[PDB]
Amino acid sequence: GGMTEEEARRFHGYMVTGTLGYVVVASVAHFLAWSWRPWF
Amino acid sequence: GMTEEEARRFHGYMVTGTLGYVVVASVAHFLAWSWRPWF
Amino acid sequence: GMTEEEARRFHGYMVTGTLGYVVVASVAHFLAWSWRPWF
Amino acid sequence: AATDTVQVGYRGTAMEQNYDHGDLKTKFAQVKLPQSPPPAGESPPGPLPWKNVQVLNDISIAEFNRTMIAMSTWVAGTGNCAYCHNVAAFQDDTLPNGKPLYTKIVARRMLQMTRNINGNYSQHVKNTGVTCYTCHMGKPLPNGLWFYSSQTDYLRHYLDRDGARVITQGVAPSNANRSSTKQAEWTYALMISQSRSLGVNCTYCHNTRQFASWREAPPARVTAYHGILMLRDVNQNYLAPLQPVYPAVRLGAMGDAPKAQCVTCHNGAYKPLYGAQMAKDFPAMWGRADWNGVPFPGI
Amino acid sequence: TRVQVRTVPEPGIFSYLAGKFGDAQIGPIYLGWAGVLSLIFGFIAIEIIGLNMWASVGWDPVEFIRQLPWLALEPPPPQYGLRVPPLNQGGWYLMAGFFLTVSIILWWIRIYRRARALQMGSHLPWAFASAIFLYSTFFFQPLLVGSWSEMVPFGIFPHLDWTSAFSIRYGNLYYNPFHALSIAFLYGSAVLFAMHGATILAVARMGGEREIEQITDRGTAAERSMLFWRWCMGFNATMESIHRWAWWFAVLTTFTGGIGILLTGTVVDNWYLWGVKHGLVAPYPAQNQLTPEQQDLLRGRYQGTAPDSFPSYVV
Amino acid sequence: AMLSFEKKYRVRGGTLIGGDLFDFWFGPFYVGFFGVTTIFFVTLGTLLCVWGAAMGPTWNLWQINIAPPDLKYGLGLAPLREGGLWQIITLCALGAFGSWALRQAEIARKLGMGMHIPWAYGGAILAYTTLVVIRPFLLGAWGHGFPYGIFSHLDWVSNVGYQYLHFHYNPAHMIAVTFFFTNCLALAMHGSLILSVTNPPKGTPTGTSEQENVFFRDLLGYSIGAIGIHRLGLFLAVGAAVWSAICIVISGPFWTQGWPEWWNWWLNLPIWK
Amino acid sequence: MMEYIDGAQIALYAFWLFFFGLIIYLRREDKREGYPLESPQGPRDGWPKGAPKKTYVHRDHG
Amino acid sequence: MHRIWLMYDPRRVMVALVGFLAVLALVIHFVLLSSQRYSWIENGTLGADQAPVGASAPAAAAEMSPLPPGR
Amino acid sequence: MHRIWLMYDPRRVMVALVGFLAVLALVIHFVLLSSQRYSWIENGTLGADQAPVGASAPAA
Amino acid sequence: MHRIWLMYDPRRVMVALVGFLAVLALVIHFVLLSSQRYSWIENGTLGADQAPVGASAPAA
Amino acid sequence: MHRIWLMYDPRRVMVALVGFLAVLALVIHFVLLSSQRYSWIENGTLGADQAPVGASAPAAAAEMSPLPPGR
Amino acid sequence: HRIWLMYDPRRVMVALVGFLAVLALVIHFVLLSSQRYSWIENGTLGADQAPVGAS
Ligand SMILES: CCCCCCCCCCCCCC(=O)OC[C@H](COP(=O)(O)OCC(O)COP(=O)(O)OC[C@@H](COC(=O)CCCCCCCCCCCCC)OC(=O)CCCCCCCCCCCCC)OC(=O)CCCCCCCCCCCCC
Ligand code: BCL
Ligand code: BCL
Ligand SMILES: CC[C@H]1c2cc3[nH]c4c(c3C)C(=O)[C@H](C(=O)OC)c4c3nc(cc4[nH]c(cc(n2)[C@@H]1C)c(C(C)=O)c4C)[C@@H](C)[C@@H]3CCC(=O)OC/C=C(\C)CCC[C@H](C)CCC[C@H](C)CCCC(C)C
Ligand SMILES: CC[C@H]1c2cc3[nH]c4c(c3C)C(=O)[C@H](C(=O)OC)c4c3nc(cc4[nH]c(cc(n2)[C@@H]1C)c(C(C)=O)c4C)[C@@H](C)[C@@H]3CCC(=O)OC/C=C(\C)CCC[C@H](C)CCC[C@H](C)CCCC(C)C
Ligand SMILES: *[C@H]1O[C@H](CO)[C@@H](O[C@@H]2O[C@@H](C)[C@H](O)[C@@H](O)[C@H]2O)[C@H](O)[C@@H]1O[C@H]1O[C@H](C(=O)O)[C@@H](O[C@H]2O[C@H](CO)[C@@H](O)[C@H](O)[C@H]2NC(C)=O)[C@H](OC(C)=O)[C@H]1OC(C)=O
Ligand SMILES: *[C@H]1O[C@H](CO)[C@@H](O[C@@H]2O[C@@H](C)[C@H](O)[C@@H](O)[C@H]2O)[C@H](O)[C@@H]1O[C@H]1O[C@H](C(=O)O)[C@@H](O[C@H]2O[C@H](CO)[C@@H](O)[C@H](O)[C@H]2NC(C)=O)[C@H](OC(C)=O)[C@H]1OC(C)=O
Ligand SMILES: COC(C)(C)C/C=C/C(C)=C/C=C/C(C=O)=C/C=C/C(C)=C/C=C/C=C(C)/C=C/C=C(\C)CC/C=C(C)/C=C/C=C(\C)C(=O)O
Ligand SMILES: COC(C)(C)C/C=C/C(C)=C/C=C/C(C=O)=C/C=C/C(C)=C/C=C/C=C(C)/C=C/C=C(\C)CC/C=C(C)/C=C/C=C(\C)C(=O)O
Ligand SMILES: COC(C)(C)C/C=C/C(C)=C/C=C/C(C)=C/C=C/C(C)=C/C=C\C=C(C)\C=C\C=C(C)\C=C\C=C(C)\C=C\CC(C)(C)OC
Ligand SMILES: CCCCCCCCCCCCO[C@@H]1O[C@H](CO)[C@@H](O[C@H]2O[C@H](CO)[C@@H](O)[C@H](O)[C@H]2O)[C@H](O)[C@H]1O
Ligand SMILES: [Fe+3]
Repeated sequence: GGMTEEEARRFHGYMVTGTLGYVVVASVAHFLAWSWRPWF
Repeated sequence: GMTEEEARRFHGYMVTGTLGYVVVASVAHFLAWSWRPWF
Repeated sequence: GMTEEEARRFHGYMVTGTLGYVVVASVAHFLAWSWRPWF
Repeated sequence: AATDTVQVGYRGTAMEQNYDHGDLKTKFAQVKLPQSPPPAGESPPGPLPWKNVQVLNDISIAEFNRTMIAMSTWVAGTGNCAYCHNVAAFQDDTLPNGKPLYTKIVARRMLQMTRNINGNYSQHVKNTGVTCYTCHMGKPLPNGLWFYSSQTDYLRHYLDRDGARVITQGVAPSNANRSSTKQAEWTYALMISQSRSLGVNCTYCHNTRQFASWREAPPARVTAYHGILMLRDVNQNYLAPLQPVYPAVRLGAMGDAPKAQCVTCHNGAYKPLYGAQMAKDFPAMWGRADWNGVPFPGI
Repeated sequence: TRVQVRTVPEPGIFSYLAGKFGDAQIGPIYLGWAGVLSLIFGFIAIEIIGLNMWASVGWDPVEFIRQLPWLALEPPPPQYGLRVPPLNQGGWYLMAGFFLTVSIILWWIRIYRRARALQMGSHLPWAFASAIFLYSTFFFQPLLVGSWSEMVPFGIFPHLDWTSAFSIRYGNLYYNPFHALSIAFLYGSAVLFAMHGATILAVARMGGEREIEQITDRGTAAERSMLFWRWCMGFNATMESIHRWAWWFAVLTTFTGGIGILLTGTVVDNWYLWGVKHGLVAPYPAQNQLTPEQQDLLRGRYQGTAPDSFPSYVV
Repeated sequence: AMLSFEKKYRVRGGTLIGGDLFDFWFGPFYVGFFGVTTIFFVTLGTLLCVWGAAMGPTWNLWQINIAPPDLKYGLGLAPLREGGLWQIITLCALGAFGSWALRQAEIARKLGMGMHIPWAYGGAILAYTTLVVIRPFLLGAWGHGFPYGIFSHLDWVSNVGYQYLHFHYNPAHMIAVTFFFTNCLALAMHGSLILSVTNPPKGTPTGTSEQENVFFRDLLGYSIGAIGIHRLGLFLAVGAAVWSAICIVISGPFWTQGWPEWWNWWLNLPIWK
Repeated sequence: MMEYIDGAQIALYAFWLFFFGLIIYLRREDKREGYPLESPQGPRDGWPKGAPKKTYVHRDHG
Repeated sequence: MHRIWLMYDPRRVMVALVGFLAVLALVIHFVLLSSQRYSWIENGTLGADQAPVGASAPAAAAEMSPLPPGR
Repeated sequence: MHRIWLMYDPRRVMVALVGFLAVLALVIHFVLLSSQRYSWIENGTLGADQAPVGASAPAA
Repeated sequence: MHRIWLMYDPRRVMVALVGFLAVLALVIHFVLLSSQRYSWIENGTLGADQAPVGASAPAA
Repeated sequence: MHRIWLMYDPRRVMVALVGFLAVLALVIHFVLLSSQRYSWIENGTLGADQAPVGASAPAAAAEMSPLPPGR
Repeated sequence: HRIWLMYDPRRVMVALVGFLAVLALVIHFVLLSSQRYSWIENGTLGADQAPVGAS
């Protein structure tokens, strides 16, 4: 079969939100790493 | 198989993603150049 | 199979794309020669 | 990207040395171009003025001065008499602070060592000989320095150990040879080190159908064996007893003095400096009455 | 190709039959009591080896992977002879060797029982017994020379270090005639399987790969196989007997090998000198000649013990 | 003489060069044009080997040694007593081995067989050609070939190995050895299975394809099938010779250090450098 | 005692006698099909003389 | 942009993505752990000014003749 | 978020997760055990002010 | 130019594109990390004048 | 000249062409990177007069040899 | 010429192009390996400065 477009919108909304939430905690991880020992 | 309507819509995203990638890479290179130029 | 209708249009894209690429490469060599000539 | 090959044994035995041509040209150029040029000699008369000269008693004053210029070039940089001396008083063996000029103390021992190498180990160094440059390369530290580590370190073949043989000189097993296969592994590890130290392979010194054979081996194997006896003398009598002389930054973790090995002279080449012949130009270092028939210019 | 059949109920009367061929259970991969014990004993052998290797890099899991092919579980020191050694100095080695040996023998029993249950000839366990024979000479030859130090270290590059040093210690294993024979059968095994594999694929169009039918009811595929080799080299096997040539060439590889190892260090200590005695060694012109003083000067010492002190040279 | 079923198969045709002119048998042997060239090269090469033995120090079979020339001769033909004789024999060997493969192709064509056997034998010719042609040419002297002598070529193998200090560390050699050892196991396994179904214990029915399939699956955990085991044996045996050819051609032309220090790349992977 | 004779030489000739015995055995097995040979001068067995043709019995399903 | 999930199976892309991110995260940690500046398990308690730094260009003649370490 | 378990069979997910966590935890413990500072089986009693520290900058 | 996506399937190409870019990016980072000039994990805090430079020609 | 595409399948030519150009580009870059004069990552900042040049000839002392004596 | 009736141009074109590519690469790598024409390292030398083999 396949993915129906209203399911694809629901899935995309989660997938984009999850991706950005991961990037946000990785941003804080780099904020902490930089203030402990900057690499430039 | 794909329609031209879909090919139109695909190519728009494809080219826009190429541009966004080229933009980020250009900022990345200018940061790297400013930090430690290679010529 | 390939038609004459496809072939003449395709030859336009190939020749233009080839010449465009060779022009970009010509500028890359202009830059490289200016930085460190090899003769 | 071509390979140079040198045949060192009979047809079809594959006793051959292989060299990458580009790599070897590179290593060779990086010796020739830095190879230090020697100042020319002289022959003045008269009695010697020195206050605290103990090894170089036997050469003219001009030869002595020329030697000191060479030593600084070979160990310290071309003008760097301050590396060994209180420049206000060359005869001093101490700083103005009273603290000993340890580099001058070492260099005096290194002169005796070099004369001992060139004089007593001519079976190894023949008429090429060694000078300070052979080990030092213009720098205070030679390559290949080694210190006490574990009991089974094979570099102690060059200090206190003797005996590497493991092969039986007969068909049947006997009580004469009870060597372990582990001992053959230890000799094999030792022999890889020697091969690497000269940039050669096993066939330079052996026909590997019988590693024990001398008749089937190139004559270089006999020279190599005298190199082992020479290093034992150099390490036991000259380098190892300098333990109280150096600052603790020069010493090993056990507090032992740095010791030499084949690579210290050879630096990965089949002869040191690809066989450059410098010792013939510096009679201060010969330890011989004549160098290749050229007589020693005594006083 | 690319018209595969797929069988939903059980072939043997994709999928597989659960059932019996008389005493033999079909379905699961057969272990039985001997197979289960073999896996238990063999697992403990593998664990002892790996834990010793990992301990030798100080438990560092990065170095354990990075250095893995250089890591060894190493046999005892030579002066113990056949006595029990300290646990850290070969005691774990002998323990892993014991469990590995039991595990191998239990696997042989597992294979032997399965062949009999399937009502098959005993050819496979006797072929495996030839391999086990060679393996066991890496125990019996160290036993016959009187020291467990002569055993093979467990480790990828370390067991190859041993293989070279064994040939060095015993004066070049190329001149061991049973090593030479073992190589002839090893190469012959590659010659035969190349020839036979190519032969059967060359007649597979005619049903030649159905070898049991071709043995019981000779087809044109068998006849063409026989005529090819008869016309090529003047003699031929049969569809059955080519498998006997195959069987013996494989088996003789490890059998002649094992005899060569057992003879080494027990009967002959220098195979090159045995080669000279028996006329194997081709002459070359002398590369050097010693004077009588050099013959005394250039004899060395046999290798001794390592120095157990750090001398000072205070002078 | 002929096998009791043979006469039926002895037709004309399937030759490559000679047409009907050489399309005949001599006892069991098929001749053909490459039979003629085979015997020519075999006879010439063998008699030159016997001449090399005659001018050498002994007739002892093990000790005969026809050596290649000194490396100083490069890619020229040396004086015959100085190793030029080895070079002529090498040309005869190549002529014989090539003729043998082409003769096999004529025999397979006449019987309606696939060309698998000629191509499999090509794997052995490749390894020989690598040792005496390709690697010596890349090193720039025919003197890098191995000597023709039953033990003197083992002295060559010994010394070539130690030219790289510890040849066991050659990565292509490790693969080639693994193919040789796996081949011998596979040959023992396949040989045993066919014999044990066709020769069951006394008083037992002859076995079946299903029984060898069941047992093989217990041995390896998968069923290979009747064609699959012959594909595997051909792959292992020929792959061994191909990896052998690779392992020697990289030693010298491409790598010149000890083989142990080749592994320095693995120790320096950036995840753990 | 015996100088030239040694155990490795004894073992090797024991193997040779076994091995030639095995080649003879295998060549007998090789002749269970296609023999005796036809020839213009009559039938021929070569050497060694072949083992006889071999009859196989199959598992009864009746 | 959501139509990408019509083009690819949304079930399988997730497995591919998590597998990629896990491997990349491990690779970066092990690259750092093997470095000297960021061998944090041994030297993480060092302040940033006293953490290791890689070698630098001599910024000079690279020629000035040496002097011995004081005895 | 529970609809995610409709898209992935938890029989598969938990086996993969438990396998990942066990391997990761073992790797981390052994990385610590082989370090100087955290070789706790030999040195766990030392107390933090006298546990090892990796060498500060060579420029010191 | 969107007619090119009637020839080539987006499904095939976008996988091949992501694969090629990921491999190329990774190759370049490891090439730089292995260099002296750009071994940025050890030396990233050095100023541009302090960073290594390869040997010039002596010309003498 | 467009009739060349009646002979050769355009869809396949593009894959062959890009593959050739990608290989050639990588080969030339790695050749240059391996050279002394164009090892641009390490030495790209050198001026054109300071970049390495191959020798007009190599040199030696008469008693030195790069290769051991043989036969 | 009628030669294109004997040999398929669709084959000869590919065989020719492949031959020229192999020959061209061989000559470049031969020259690049020489002393006199190792142009990547020594291309900026003048003709009177470039290497010459022994007389
Ligand atoms: C024997 C009593 C003692 C015993 C103890 C010691 C020896 C033990 C082994 C005994 C084996 C049997 C010997 C024998 O008589 O065979 C007759 C038979 C011929 O076929 P046939 O079916 O039996 O007979 C038919 C024929 O009689 C009538 O038909 P036709 O009239 O058309 O035939 C023409 C005849 C003429 O007969 C001959 O010429 C006999 C030639 C025998 C040569 C043996 C040479 C051995 C020494 C070589 C030293 C080397 C010289 C360079 O038949 C032929 O045309 C001959 C076809 C066979 C061609 C054989 C080619 C060489 C085989 C390999 C040689 C050894 C390689 C190492 O020929 C063969 O089958 C020979 C090949 C079989 C053995 C191959 C074994 C290979 C082992 C390799 C592994 C070695 C590991 C170390
Ligand atoms: C379905 C709900 C919407 C949403 C609705 C809102 C609303 C409504 C507001 C914000 C606001 C904020 N959001 Mg938002 N936000 C969402 C997703 C995100 C994501 C992400 C990774 O997807 C991030 C990084 C953020 C981050 C942020 C901050 C930049 C900002 C300040 C508050 C804060 O610190 O929140 C910290 C929280 C997080 C970083 C993660 C969790 C986000 C939660 C689910 C958002 C709802 C709670 C809201 C903040 C509660 C207070 C406001 C209420 C109206 C009383 N949001 C989702 C998609 N967000 C506020 C703002 O702009 O203030 C000026 C605001 O009023
Ligand atoms: C410098 C090195 C030496 C040398 C030293 C040795 C030594 C030493 C030996 C050999 C041996 C062999 N050598 Mg030699 N060899 C050299 C040169 C060569 C050359 C060559 C082209 O130069 C070749 C082709 C060979 C070929 C061979 C084989 C014919 C023979 C091994 C047969 C076999 O099947 O072993 C492989 C098969 C086995 C080892 C049997 C294994 C069976 C067991 C039951 C398997 C158990 C698996 C277990 C359950 C798995 C889990 C294990 C755990 C992970 C630990 N050698 C040179 C001269 N060679 C052997 C021999 O027979 O010598 C006479 C031997 O011992
Ligand atoms: C004729 C000579 C050749 C030969 C033949 C040969 N080898 C053979 C055979 C034959 C005919 C077999 O029948 C036999 C076999 O089984 O083949 C598949 C075997 C065999 N040859 C082997 C290896 C081998 N053969 C080699 C060589 C040779 N084999 C020769 C070339 C070599 C080399 C070249 O070095 C090797 C390494 C094995 C694959 C196999 C014998 C297997 C065996 O004895 O296994 C014993 C058991 C173990 C090692 C333990 C495994 C432990 C598990 C990994 C642990 C997993 C956990 C476990 C589940 C826990 C327990 C829980 C319980 C409740 C279950
Ligand atoms: C490729 C995988 C393996 C392989 C396969 C293989 N070999 C094959 C075949 C196949 C598939 C054949 O069809 C073919 C054949 O007919 O077999 C009966 C053959 C064959 N494999 C042979 C041998 C052989 N194969 C070997 C190896 C291998 N063969 C590989 C490992 C070896 C090794 C490793 O040593 C040997 C000795 C022959 C029995 C046969 C090829 C017969 C042939 O070519 O006959 C014509 C030539 C002669 C009868 C004699 C020529 C004499 C020369 C003119 C003079 C001597 C020169 C020689 C270089 C001297 C060497 C002296 C040595 C002491 C060094
Ligand atoms: C280092 O010390 C040695 C002696 O230890 C000095 O060597 C002189 O010249 C030698 C040929 C001679 O054999 C030796 O006796 C001595 O005369 C060398 O010149 C260096 O001298 C300086 O350090 C001397 C030292 O020994 O510490 C110092 O000597 C004085 O001070 C110490 C105490 O610190 C005392 O023990 C000495 O008795 C005393 N000697 C003298 C002669 O004053 C030197 O001081 C002076 C003025 O000579 C130091 O010399 C200088 C220029 O600083
Ligand atoms: C430390 O001691 C060990 C053990 O004696 C020495 O190792 C010996 O020599 C090695 C070359 C060899 O591989 C090894 O098997 C072993 O035989 C090692 O070299 C160090 O030697 C010095 O210390 C020795 C020692 O045992 O203390 C000492 O030996 C002499 O003195 C002891 C008594 O203290 C006496 O038992 C020894 O018989 C005696 N041996 C000799 C030959 O005089 C060494 O003294 C001498 C002169 O050899 C020490 O050597 C040095 C240069 O300090
Ligand atoms: C060490 O020095 C060495 C390395 C050796 C020196 C050498 C270097 C060399 C040789 C370099 C070569 C470089 C190169 C050569 O090609 C480089 C080429 C790079 C390229 C091409 C980059 C292109 C990037 C494009 C991207 C990222 C596209 C993203 C698209 C997006 C985000 C759209 C997503 C949404 C979609 C699709 C929705 C569709 C709609 C649908 C379905 C609908 O609506 O239905
Ligand atoms: C180390 O140094 C050594 C190596 C030793 C030194 C030596 C080196 C040597 C010997 C080098 C030789 C080099 C060489 C020799 O010829 C190199 C030749 C290079 C060539 C030929 C390059 C050609 C490039 C062509 C390009 C990029 C074309 C692009 C076309 C495009 C973009 C169009 C796409 C449009 C489409 C698809 C739509 C179609 C229509 C549609 C769909 C429609 O109509 O519907
Ligand atoms: C936590 O789990 C971990 C991660 C540790 C599991 C991973 C383990 C790993 C990674 C293991 C790796 C193993 C490797 C790489 C092994 C390599 C082995 C090789 C290459 C071995 C090669 C040859 C070994 C031989 C021939 C050994 C022979 C030993 C023999 C024959 C010993 C026999 C001993 C006997 C019969 C008896 C001993 C006891 C006596 C009777 C003497 O009583 C004391
Ligand atoms: C450990 C984490 C710590 C750091 C903080 C992480 C913050 C993560 C932000 C999560 C925010 C969730 O906020 C929002 O949730 C709703 C459902 O509730 C999702 O909504 C999704 O499903 C609904 C149906 O239920 C669809 O109509 C919608 O189109 C779709 O996007 C959104 O995609 C997400 O944006
Ligand atoms: Fe078969």
